[PDB]
Amino acid sequence: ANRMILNETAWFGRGAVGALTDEVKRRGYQKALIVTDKTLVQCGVVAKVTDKMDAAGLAWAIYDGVVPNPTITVVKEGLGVFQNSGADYLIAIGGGSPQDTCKAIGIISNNPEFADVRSLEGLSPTNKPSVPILAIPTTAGTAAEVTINYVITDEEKRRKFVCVDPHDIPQVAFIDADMMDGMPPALKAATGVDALTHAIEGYITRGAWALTDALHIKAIEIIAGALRGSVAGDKDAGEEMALGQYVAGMGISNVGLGLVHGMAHPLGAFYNTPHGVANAILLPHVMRYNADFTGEKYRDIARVMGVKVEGMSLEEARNAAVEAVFALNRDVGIPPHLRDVGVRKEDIPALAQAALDDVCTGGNPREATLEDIVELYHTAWTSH
Amino acid sequence: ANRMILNETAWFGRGAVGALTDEVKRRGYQKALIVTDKTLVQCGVVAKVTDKMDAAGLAWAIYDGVVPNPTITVVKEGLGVFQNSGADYLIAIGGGSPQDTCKAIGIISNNPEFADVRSLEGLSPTNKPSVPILAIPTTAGTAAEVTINYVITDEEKRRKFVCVDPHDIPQVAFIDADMMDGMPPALKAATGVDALTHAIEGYITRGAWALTDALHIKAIEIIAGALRGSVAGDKDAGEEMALGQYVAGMGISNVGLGLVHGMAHPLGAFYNTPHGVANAILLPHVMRYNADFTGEKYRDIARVMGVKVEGMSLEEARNAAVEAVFALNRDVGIPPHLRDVGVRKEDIPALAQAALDDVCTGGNPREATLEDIVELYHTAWTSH
Ligand SMILES: NC(=O)c1ccc[n+]([C@@H]2O[C@H](COP(=O)([O-])OP(=O)(O)OC[C@H]3O[C@@H](n4cnc5c(N)ncnc54)[C@H](O)[C@@H]3O)[C@@H](O)[C@H]2O)c1
Ligand SMILES: NC(=O)c1ccc[n+]([C@@H]2O[C@H](COP(=O)([O-])OP(=O)(O)OC[C@H]3O[C@@H](n4cnc5c(N)ncnc54)[C@H](O)[C@@H]3O)[C@@H](O)[C@H]2O)c1
Ligand SMILES: [Fe+3]
Ligand SMILES: [Fe+3]
Repeated sequence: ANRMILNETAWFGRGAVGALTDEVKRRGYQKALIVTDKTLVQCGVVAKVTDKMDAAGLAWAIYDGVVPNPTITVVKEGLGVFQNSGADYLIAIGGGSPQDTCKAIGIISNNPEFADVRSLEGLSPTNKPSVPILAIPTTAGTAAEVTINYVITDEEKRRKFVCVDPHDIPQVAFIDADMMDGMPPALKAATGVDALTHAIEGYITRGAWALTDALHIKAIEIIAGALRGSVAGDKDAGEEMALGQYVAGMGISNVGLGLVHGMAHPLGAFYNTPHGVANAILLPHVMRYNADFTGEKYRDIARVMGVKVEGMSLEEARNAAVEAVFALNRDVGIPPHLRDVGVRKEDIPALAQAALDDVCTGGNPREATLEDIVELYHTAWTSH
Repeated sequence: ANRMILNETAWFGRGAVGALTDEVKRRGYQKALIVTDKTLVQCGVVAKVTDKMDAAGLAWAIYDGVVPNPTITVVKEGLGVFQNSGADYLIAIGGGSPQDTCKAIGIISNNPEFADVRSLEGLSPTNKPSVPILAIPTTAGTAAEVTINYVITDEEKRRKFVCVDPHDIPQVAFIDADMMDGMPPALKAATGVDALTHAIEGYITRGAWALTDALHIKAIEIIAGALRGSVAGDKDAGEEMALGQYVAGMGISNVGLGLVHGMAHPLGAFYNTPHGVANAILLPHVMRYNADFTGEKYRDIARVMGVKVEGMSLEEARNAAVEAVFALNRDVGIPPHLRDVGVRKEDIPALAQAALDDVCTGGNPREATLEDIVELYHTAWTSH
């Protein structure tokens, strides 16, 4: 049988964060710790929520120390602020980095033996649910609000590790494009192709089944239809992206991903490469590698990305799907090569071993070898 | 903004009830009350679960007093059995009648001021979550495992009332076609068209939006593809129906239904008409009434029900969608007219007023008048 874990409650649309004060009152919570980053404070995104909490008389404290690719140090620091805050629940405001930090803090607070953080890797053997989390994404996005995963950087071991735990699922997600509009265009582009990567990898993952296929192919259609417009500042395209990125995540931890996420993680660990950019650059190269092991599915991807697939051979349809992703990447300004974002050719074998061992790689529809992954990093790296 | 309430956890596929004992152990529950009916006990469906609970050392008691269109008496009796059982959680085994009884018992147990049952009608202002519910459907089906609705019969007032409450959502749903295979063919047919009715009414309801549209049109495709095969005894078609009926419900408590459910409820109240049969007979007539208020949506319905819509006008595609439902109803043996199932012509004005006032009718895409509903009952009552 197949398990699906989802948010019990989610609010969607512009103004969805307007539901937060009523949700808090209905659940009887007394005081939030907001887990966020300095950019979202500076840009006034956090205040979109705290102004509503202030108006409703709801108490809050803030931890804004999160950094991209959040580290063991960031988790321990946030946990310290949580323990001293008197908060009884968490509000995660931000992209995957704050949402994942918030999950780690919530889990460790109710499972204090995991305070070393390393011990959470894999199927975390936690006995207690997380401190309740209300999740408010500000990128479009990682869908960290709806997965049971969170990804922490071990700086000493130079690796990103995935923690998988039904105990971390947020109680309520608020998916509000008003919270996302202020992303710089390059951040809309990269988080949007990360969303597309979740949807494509989820569509073709070894564990795929009927329900996740239906969700993923709809997410691909929405994201491919909306991302150019959203990057360009179209308000309705932004609302479409907010929905598409969420639907794209409804399979990440229910069925799995593949070698794109497997190869993106070591770039985050080695260089602090932004997750979205890493996935975007890799995606079409990994799609080419996987193409002949994905049945009819690239014909479906090409069709919903606007390709006229009528009369194409399966290989022509596969080539068209890959080309549609290369074209979208160019069209929203994704750097074309890993050399452009400071990846070092001499690191490729170490990156490839880290990718081969990444849990995401296990879902890949083509069984990857070390040599295959080395060649893929070279293909993605090269100016030629 | 649009709210989605879903099961936090759901297991899908033949053998999904095999997950139940581990879910109970992980949640630390001590003793179940199983809420079911005498038929499911007698035919050994309940033992499929209790044999597994016995093997795992999990305590249970049973209330099997549920009858179709469960009444205030059934709820009060089951509440009494629950209170005396020492159970700390509920397991609902059955179709909508046991699932809805279980929701009422769980809500009242934690919100004892609603012990009159009538007071639960509408948006129940309960302060506390239900006693935890694990939901196991045996029909395909009402999707009562995933909606926030439950429907109780007031025998004294001769009316069915709808209770809508986020607090009643089951913690875990187990969607297992092994639990459904014993439905007689006529029961597969009627519960299957009830599922189709959820999916069609949910697709065209006033509150419809992008996510529920995606779920409902996929549910229509699955159900229209599988129902004839499932009624004929095909095991794989039965598993398809188990998924389709669930997806059909993911939309409905989140966006609403329409006049088919509004007109079906008074038939259940007046005559004890089976819910699925009532919906099936009404569905194509109400679809014809609603057709010109549904934009392009009947072209989508006709297409996924196997109609070649290429080259049809929208009005031709609307007619084709209605005809596809008439054809399905004939093919799975739904009685063609309300007179066939003991509906009295002289009751039509009283039925019509009850339907006009039913909360489901408020979602109908065409604003219904008393006169319109009277005419629709007449159209459905005999051949013209
Ligand atoms: N299942 C999961 O939990 C899951 C899924 C995939 C990714 N991840 C993790 O998510 C992280 C990446 O998250 P991300 O891609 O959302 O980026 P991020 O959270 O790392 O943020 C990237 C940058 O964008 C800024 N930013 C975010 N929202 C903004 C806004 N609205 N306006 C202005 N600036 C804004 C941040 O301040 C930061 O500088 C990685 O660590 C990745 O491994 C986890
Ligand atoms: N909760 C909601 O959102 C919701 C939605 C729709 C319908 N409903 C309600 O659900 C009820 C109808 O439920 P239903 O249509 O599932 O039927 P049901 O639960 O009333 O059962 C009908 C008959 O089928 C039998 N049966 C059920 N499963 C069987 C199996 N596997 N093998 C053999 N016999 C089996 C029952 O014992 C009974 O005799 C109505 O009261 C309706 O109002 C509620
Ligand atoms: Fe990602
Ligand atoms: Fe129904």
